[PDB]
Amino acid sequence: DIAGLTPCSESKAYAKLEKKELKTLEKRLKQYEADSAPAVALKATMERTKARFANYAKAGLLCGNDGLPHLIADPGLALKYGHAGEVFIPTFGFLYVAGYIGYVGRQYLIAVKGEAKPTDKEIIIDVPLATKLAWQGAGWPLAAVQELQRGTLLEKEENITVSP
Amino acid sequence: DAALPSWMPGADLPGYLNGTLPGDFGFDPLYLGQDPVKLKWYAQAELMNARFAMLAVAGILVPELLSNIGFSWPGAGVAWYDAGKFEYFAPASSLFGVQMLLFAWVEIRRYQDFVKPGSANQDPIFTNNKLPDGNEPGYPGGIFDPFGWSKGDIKSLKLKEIKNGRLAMLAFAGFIGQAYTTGTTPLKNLSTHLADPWSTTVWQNDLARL
Amino acid sequence: KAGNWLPGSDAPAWLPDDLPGNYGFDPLSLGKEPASLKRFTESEVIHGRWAMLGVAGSLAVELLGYGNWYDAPLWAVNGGKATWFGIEVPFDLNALLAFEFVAMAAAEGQRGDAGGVVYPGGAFDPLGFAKDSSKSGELKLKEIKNGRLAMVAFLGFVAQHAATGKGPIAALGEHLANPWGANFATNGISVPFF
Amino acid sequence: MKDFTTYLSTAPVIATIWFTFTAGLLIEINRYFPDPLVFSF
Amino acid sequence: RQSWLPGSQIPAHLDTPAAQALAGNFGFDPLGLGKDPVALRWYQQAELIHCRTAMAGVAGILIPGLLTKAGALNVPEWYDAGKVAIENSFAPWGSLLAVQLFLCGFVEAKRWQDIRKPGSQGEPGSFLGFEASLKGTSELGYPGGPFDPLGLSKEADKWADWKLKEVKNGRLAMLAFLGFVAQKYATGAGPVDNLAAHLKDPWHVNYATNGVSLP
Ligand code: CLA
Ligand code: CLA
Ligand code: CLA
Ligand SMILES: CC(/C=C/C=C(C)/C=C/[C@@]12O[C@]1(C)C[C@@H](O)CC2(C)C)=C\C=C\C=C(C)\C=C\C=C(C)\C=C\[C@@]12O[C@]1(C)C[C@@H](O)CC2(C)C
Ligand SMILES: CC(/C=C/C=C(C)/C=C/[C@@]12O[C@]1(C)C[C@@H](O)CC2(C)C)=C\C=C\C=C(C)\C=C\C=C(C)\C=C\[C@@]12O[C@]1(C)C[C@@H](O)CC2(C)C
Repeated sequence: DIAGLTPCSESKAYAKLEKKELKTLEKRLKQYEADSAPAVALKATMERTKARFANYAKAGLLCGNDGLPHLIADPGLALKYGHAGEVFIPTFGFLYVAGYIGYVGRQYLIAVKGEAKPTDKEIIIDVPLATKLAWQGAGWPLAAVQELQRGTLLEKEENITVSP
Repeated sequence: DAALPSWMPGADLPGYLNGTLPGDFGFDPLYLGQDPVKLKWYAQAELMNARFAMLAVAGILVPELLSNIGFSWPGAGVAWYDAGKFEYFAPASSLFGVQMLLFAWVEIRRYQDFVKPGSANQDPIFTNNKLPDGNEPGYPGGIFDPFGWSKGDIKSLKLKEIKNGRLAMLAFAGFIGQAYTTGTTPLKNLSTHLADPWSTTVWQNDLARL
Repeated sequence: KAGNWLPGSDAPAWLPDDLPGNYGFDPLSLGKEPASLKRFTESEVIHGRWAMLGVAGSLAVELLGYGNWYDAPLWAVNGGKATWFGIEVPFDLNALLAFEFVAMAAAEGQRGDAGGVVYPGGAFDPLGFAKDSSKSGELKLKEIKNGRLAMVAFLGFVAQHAATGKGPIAALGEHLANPWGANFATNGISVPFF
Repeated sequence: MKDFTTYLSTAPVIATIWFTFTAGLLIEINRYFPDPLVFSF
Repeated sequence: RQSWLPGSQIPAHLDTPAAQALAGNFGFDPLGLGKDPVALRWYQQAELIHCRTAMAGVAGILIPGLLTKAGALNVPEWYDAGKVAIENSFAPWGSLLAVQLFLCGFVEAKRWQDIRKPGSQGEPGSFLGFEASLKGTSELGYPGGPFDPLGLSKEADKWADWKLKEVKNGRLAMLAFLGFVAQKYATGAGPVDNLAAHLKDPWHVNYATNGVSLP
């Protein structure tokens, strides 16, 4: 109960929706022989379904009046009430990989600018240079702040403009 | 790397163990003493571990020798690994504090002669007594040689000291490992190995303990 | 010089030989620069002065039998009625706290930021000892010696009361009573195992 | 086959190998770790 | 030059004379993290302080751990010594951490300013005569002065020996703490208890008999 909400292990619409999905799977299962190949896949779907409900109720997700889990996207209401794995932990688990790709592509461009003709190594990617920059880009925030402290991250007004 | 006596007669020797250090035979297969600034420290450390181990073996065997012969001591028959539990005129904390102050004097006096030789041969309070100049670290002389030795044939005496000392260091490691496995007196281990020398090797005690 | 503090060791270049209390003892090179040495030669003497007064006050209470140095500022909690030579003092905590904050600052700030003097001749020698002719450095050496011993004594007071909870005389009597069971090792603090 | 490896290093071939790699990594993850809505432990 | 892999091309920024004369250089940077020389200068400080705090922490784990399993101490587990010793405590943890962050931040910001400019804290008038011994040595990361009381730096021989002994014991202690955390997570016992469990049955009680090397 952060903003009119309720834990999903407490709310009854969540359990009613679990029983609704298991009821649809059960009346779907009632047509087949108990050991046939469709019935095995239907019971495996039931097992994945029940494991999904158990692990959404276990992590302390907040349900609403609809019986559906919600995501508190504010630190200080996620850190204080234990919901940092909703948004606040994957908002850095994403940005590590985002700045990773943005650093690997940056360094692949800068390490191919100073050649004979760079464009041929942009349609035909130099794979050993690409995999070297793929592995050694693991510490990208480190190298990014060390590049920002120089001023070698930005370029000055050598850039191309029109008519200011 | 000469005609020196060797631990393995025939093999090569690394050369920095020529014979200037007392009682050397080229035994350093791990090549520890390559830097001579480590080798001087290791020579003093072998002297100190050796002299304390010679005192250790003389203070473990001789009380057990006179216990198995039998005198009337307040401590007689008590194990050397059980003499700490034995009570005295003072509890062991005061014993340890007096020890760690007297040796705090003596060891720093010895270390100042290690880092500058010939510079600790004068008393603090009686500034007329001195050790004679020209001594090496590890061998102060003077009052530490009151019986007039080391005035001729000193290399053979240093070799005797280091051989008895290496033997006594092996003996004290034997006292540890041979009181930790069978849990008896190290002289009552010699008693059993002289009772039936074949029916108690280390291997049969190991296999009976296994 | 007059002393070497560890014989055979060399004296540092940044300690003057005419300076009182000199032994060469600076293993940290902590007064290497001359401005820092000039600040510390003034502050060591003042620590020695206030520690000699502190050890005289901490010993005279027990030699006159009025508790110890520790429980003498213990009237401010759980009652009151401070004493001095048995004479009562009708002062609460805040009044004497403000008087110590004010009346000492009028002498401390008058001493300190009016120069850097540490032996002021004149009114502070009423009998007349330091005419700075021949017996200046000898009396300064005795003052430094006695003050260093007093600083060691007060740090011993602090550690002794933190380890045994007794006074100076109250455990000097125990060290004279049981000399081998009433030292710094039989407590379970200073020596951790044995 | 040096020319074949330069063909393998062109833009659409690297694109269709790397996207199958990053597809069949996330697909094996969602097989062995079903339904990750929230960062659990 | 005694590399971490004998057949590898060592990265060229670990073969400069600035980096070959550095403590514990075994040519190990397979991810290129120190390619800028001032990045390497910063990370050398980070390695020294991550390794000195780890040596202090791992000593404070396994010296009382080995002195608990052998008797004559009753120090608890390192993952239990925060639960206990807050009852036997004059303060709660929040005030204690606040005093900790003030006393440690005053140190760490002086170290920050000395790394960003060497000899910064030695300028006169900073402290009350104490600042004169705060220039450090000619190289950063090894201050000395008040931090060398026994005086092991006044040699200029065997000094790289002391550097490399510090760096190797420190890297081993950093691996030991990452150990302590992981061997706590894997089996829930203590580190000396895990050492005894390995030494009583090595070929069956290890990290292949739990759920962390899972196929
Ligand atoms: C409000 C009154 C007042 C004022 C204005 C001063 C002002 C001064 N005193 Mg003074 N003093 C006072 C009261 C006062 N004192 C009282 C009441 C006493 C007796 C207790 C003293 C005892 C005293 C001594 C003994 C000395 C001074 C010194 C000084 C001067 C140095 C200024 C300084 O560094 O500040 C000091 C500011 C502080 C915040 C002090 C910090 C706390 C100290 C270090 C005690 C902590 C001890 C601790 C256990 C050691 C550190 C930890 C260690 C174990 C690692 C300055 C002129 C010194 C001097 O003249 O130097 C040349 C000097 O040697 N005074
Ligand atoms: C931007 C919008 C957005 C967002 C935020 C999400 C978010 C999510 N979707 Mg969704 N989705 C979207 C758009 C979006 N989607 C769209 C447009 C579609 C239609 C195509 C879908 C269709 C869809 C389906 C069908 C499913 C999801 C699922 C999920 C969940 C992800 C679970 C997962 O795969 O974990 C991935 C977790 C990771 C930790 C992956 C990280 C990769 C590794 C571990 C890191 C690298 C390690 C190592 C270094 C790699 C080795 C490198 C190699 C070279 C050696 C998450 C709640 C799944 C779910 O469970 O729903 C809740 C699911 O089944 N979505
Ligand atoms: C000074 C060296 C020395 C001597 C004379 C002894 C003597 C003895 N040990 Mg012993 N021991 C020693 C060192 C020594 N040990 C060391 C260093 C350790 C630690 C590894 C042990 C560990 C040990 C155990 C665990 C056991 C013995 C046992 C024995 C006894 C039976 C012999 C046996 O089974 O072979 C044991 C022989 C060895 C372990 C090899 C010793 C290697 C030495 C250093 C080389 C030989 C020295 C020299 C060339 C000749 C020695 C004679 C000379 C000094 C007069 C016997 C009294 C057993 C016992 O008590 O049963 C009665 C037993 O179970 N010893
Ligand atoms: C110990 C001490 C200083 C110790 C510092 C030392 C050794 C530093 C040595 C070094 O720096 C050098 C020299 C050289 C460096 O290279 C190396 C080291 C080794 C680092 C100061 C004590 C200094 C101690 C002082 C000044 C004590 C004063 C005490 C007073 C005023 C007490 C008053 C009271 O006791 C009464 C009177 C009555 C009670 O009822 C009330 C109270 C208040 C308790
Ligand atoms: C600091 C540290 C631990 C310090 C521990 C402390 C203070 C513990 C204190 C306590 O225990 C006590 C005392 C008592 C307990 O009751 C309480 C706590 C509080 C628990 C560990 C560091 C641990 C640090 C570790 C393990 C770091 C490992 C980093 C590695 C291996 C990186 C390698 C690379 O980066 C390079 C070198 C080059 C790249 O190209 C390639 C890669 C591979 C990326």
